[PDB]
Amino acid sequence: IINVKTSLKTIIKNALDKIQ
Repeated sequence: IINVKTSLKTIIKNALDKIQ
């Protein structure tokens, strides 16, 4: 199992954090 999906959401979070 590869939890890559959540790591991709981490990119979304890191991306959002730049705005917020």
